[PDB]
Amino acid sequence: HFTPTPVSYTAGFYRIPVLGLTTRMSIYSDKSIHLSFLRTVPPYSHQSSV
Amino acid sequence: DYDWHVFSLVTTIFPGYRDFISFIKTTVDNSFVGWDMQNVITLDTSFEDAKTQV
Repeated sequence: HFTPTPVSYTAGFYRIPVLGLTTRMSIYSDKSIHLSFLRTVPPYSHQSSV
Repeated sequence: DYDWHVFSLVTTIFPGYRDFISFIKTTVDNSFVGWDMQNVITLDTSFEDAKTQV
């Protein structure tokens, strides 16, 4: 479920942007924790808009 | 304590501001003191002095 956390932590130590491709959990939108995470798929909390 | 019951609120888009705003609103709405909050001003980006000035 949460296998791209080590990469985001180690990279965001230096503020090197990280692009996610298939991870869709809602925790990665919290920019206080994951400082430099972008992704091309919307998370699990836009089905609310639908 | 110092009887400043009328205030405002100026917040940028720095992460973690929605929790601040929500907590302040609920705490104001659940007290007997009677806070007279006037404005909730949120800036969008680095102010151009064009729309944030108003």
